Amino acid sequence: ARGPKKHLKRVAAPKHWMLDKLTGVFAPRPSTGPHKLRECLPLIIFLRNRLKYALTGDEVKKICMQRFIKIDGKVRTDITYPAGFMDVISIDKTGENFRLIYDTKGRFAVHRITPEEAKYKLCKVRKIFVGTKGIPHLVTHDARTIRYPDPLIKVNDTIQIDLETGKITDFIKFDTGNLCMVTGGANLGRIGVITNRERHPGSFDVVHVKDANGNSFATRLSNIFVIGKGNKPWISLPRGKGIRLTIAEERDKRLAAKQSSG
Amino acid sequence: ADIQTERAYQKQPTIFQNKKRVLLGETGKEKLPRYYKNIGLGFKTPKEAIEGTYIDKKCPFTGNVSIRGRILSGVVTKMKMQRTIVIRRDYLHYIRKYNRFEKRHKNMSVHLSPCFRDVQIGDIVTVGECRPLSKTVRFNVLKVTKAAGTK
Amino acid sequence: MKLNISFPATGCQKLIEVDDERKLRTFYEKRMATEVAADALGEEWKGYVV
Amino acid sequence: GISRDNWHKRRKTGGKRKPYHKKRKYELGRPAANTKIGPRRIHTVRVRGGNKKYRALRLDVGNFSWGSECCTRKTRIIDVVYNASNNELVRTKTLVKNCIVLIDSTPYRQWYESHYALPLGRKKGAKLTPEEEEILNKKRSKKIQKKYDERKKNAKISSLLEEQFQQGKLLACIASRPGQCGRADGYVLEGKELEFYLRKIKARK
RNA sequence: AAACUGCGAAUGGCUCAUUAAAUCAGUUAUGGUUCCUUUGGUCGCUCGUACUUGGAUAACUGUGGUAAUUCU
RNA sequence: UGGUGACUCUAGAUAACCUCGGGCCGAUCGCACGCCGGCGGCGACGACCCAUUCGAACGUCUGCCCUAUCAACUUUCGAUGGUAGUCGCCGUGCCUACCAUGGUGACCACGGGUGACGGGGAAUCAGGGUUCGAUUCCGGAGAGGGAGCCUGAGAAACGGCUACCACAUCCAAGGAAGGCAGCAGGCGCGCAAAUU
RNA sequence: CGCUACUACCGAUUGGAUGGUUUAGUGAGGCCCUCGGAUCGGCCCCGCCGGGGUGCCCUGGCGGAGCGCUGA
Repeated sequence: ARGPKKHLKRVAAPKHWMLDKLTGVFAPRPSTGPHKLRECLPLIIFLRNRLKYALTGDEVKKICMQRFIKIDGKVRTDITYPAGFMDVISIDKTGENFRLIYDTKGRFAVHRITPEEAKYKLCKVRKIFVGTKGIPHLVTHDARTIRYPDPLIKVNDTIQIDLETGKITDFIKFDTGNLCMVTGGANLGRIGVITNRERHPGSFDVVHVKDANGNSFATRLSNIFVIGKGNKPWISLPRGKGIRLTIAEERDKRLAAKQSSG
Repeated sequence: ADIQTERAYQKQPTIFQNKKRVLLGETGKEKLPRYYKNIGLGFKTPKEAIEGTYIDKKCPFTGNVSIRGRILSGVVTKMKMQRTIVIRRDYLHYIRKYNRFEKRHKNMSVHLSPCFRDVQIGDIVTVGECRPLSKTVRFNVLKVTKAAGTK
Repeated sequence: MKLNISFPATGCQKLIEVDDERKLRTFYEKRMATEVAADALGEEWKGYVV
Repeated sequence: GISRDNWHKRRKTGGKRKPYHKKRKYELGRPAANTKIGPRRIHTVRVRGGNKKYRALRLDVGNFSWGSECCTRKTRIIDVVYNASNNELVRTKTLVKNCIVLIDSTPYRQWYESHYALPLGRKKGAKLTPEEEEILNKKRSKKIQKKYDERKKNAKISSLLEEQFQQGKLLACIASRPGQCGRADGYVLEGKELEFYLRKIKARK
């Protein structure tokens, strides 16, 4: 193909969007933005498929062009805007705020947060570099650049950005005993305490994470996102607290819920 | 030995060898610093690389090549080019219908720096992947282990 | 050969039909943007240069 | 057009590789910038990504550096005397990277004499004209003459560079690619490199 | 409206002729490159008519040529 | 200063250079607005550069059908490597000059065939397997056949251009115009496939 | 060894056709380079009360009938 592609097929779209195989040939190709194509959630998917606020893409367009949706405190009118991990979606007309946080099944949840929690977010620092008269710069997972970071912040750490100002307020080091989410791979959406890190020079480091329920798993270092200091998260967790139940336990819980409900 | 066997001057590009000399600047010795680097992954710089005089811009230790990617091993089978050898990687390929294996091999033209003297046919070489160095060379000899029979 | 003659000082123009080659052996073999006296077209054209 | 692909090349086994697609634009090549010596003529080339390459076609001036003295000056390029790649490049006098050239030593000698009190060269052994003794001797104070004398002791030049300065031209190596960046920059040959290239130039005659 | 300007027209759609380590799949690399756009940062950091500079050219008016064109 | 397993990285210092076809450092636009005149909100647009967002490109490792009634191939005019360069967005025999005589092969090289685009996958199948995959997803290629380009971030683009080869349209013979392997539709081909 | 029919070979001679590959000669058309300079401007300059030398007299657009320089 010559030049960039501009379409995304319905069946070739990311699976975690949970799209049909009969409601059209195309899936909304997310715009270029702070998050990768396969790791984002387009605004049209969130407003139409998730929140049911629209029944068509035209209604999503109307909602977005009335300037009602803020992403990280800034109004976005792009219906294919790539919203991703740790982002904040504010709808002041209905007075709600959501955070984009993975379920244990690896899918972005509809996780409502308080209006005072929507004033900040967490960003994993992807790199730190000194430029142009020795000014340190930091690049996070939102592709946002922060000048003059704390000289203690290193790669793989987490920083709490104030959305109003864009400045760093606090940070969590990447160390054992710290809480972390998994943002990719088979264990995507799981939360647990870092127990170990195997360094593999010239290759991918492997980080071992222990669940709150004693379960253990491993991921690549790029798939780890430090959520809180110690075992206390700095953000509100979804319904499941990052505990991946086996299929049997999920079936048992569903049967208990059926018994209690009908 | 004369390291100037080419139509152009051979030098390490990062070493300034004609800094000004005066009575205080020369006391019985001219001095010539040697550029060498420690490649990663635990490979140690051979002594001849540090204290040698050869000029090789494809040498992993004193040249301009970055070792990144696959780190493979092979057996030296031909040493008949200049600063390049042919090694042979022997493996077994699994045929599933018969549940059996078949011997296969692949030749690899790899760059050998002048820092590895006394390399023989049958020697085992650990090579590291680098950028394309010629039409066929993509690996640089990082380590040499002599074949069993050293006495 | 017709002549599309334009006076720019008043922005006017007119298509003259000249069929007498005697009236035309003053533009021939001359390239574009070459200033030629128009006296060979008629008595009224005396003094004109185009 | 001019193609830099590999599928026209034979396989490393000697096998012949058939073409599976027609030439692509990103595989192109361009005619060489045979940078001759002459009045400055540079053509700008639009390259992939929209960037510009400066295809220099004629040059007579370059930013050459005297490394030992750390003296970089803009200097006229007189000649090209040695080329390690092809001898025909000297015959046609083509500026390329790593070609040995004769440049004009005047700015280097001016800085050389402004950092005064070296051994005598052409300062008083080849030319005795006025209008330059007020930059060689002047009327200096105690501090200024003391500083110049402190320069004097560590102020010497290799005999090869000395006769080059005497002859008015210096041997230099072009360290930039004039056909890409449009500049014939480089450095003055010194040390063992100068001896090497002098011997190579001698062996060509 | 027209026209100048900006952007897209390199996506999509069709087909399987070529193509036998080629393509392709898994894996890995670019510390060997380019990258419109989006997003974030940078954007008085330069010691040397400005309370806004110049020439055109379309659209339009008018005269036309060719049997003929989205010619001019 | 900071970073990597590893820089000839990043940042810093110095001496100079800085492309006629010449690099950025805003002579642009809307809405709401109030003093002797000053100040100023929120935008739109635009421009270097740094950030791999979408990519693309080029490499590593392993894997592909039949054939020996194909056993030696490459090396002239690059074949394998070395040195310097040219070109290129960059690594590179990519292309030159010089040098060395290399490189592949019975573990099947080289050549020939394929009614061969590759894969996800399909049919059948006790366990093994056999056959298929033009075909809606991913990747590649092409737009009658070749070739060469312009513009552009991105094309060697064909619902772009230029030429040649084949075919072919209109003409007042001077000239002009073309490309359905897009959707329909027609002819032809056929055992074989739909609505202008 | 005679009848009859279809394949296949060597094919007497090469009338046969969308054919490919090639030494040598020629070679359209782009691209690049070295030239060329139709033409179009801008400065200096003979100029005209719609022109700072103020007993108004003369920058800037021109009305300012050289090609000398210079740019495209």
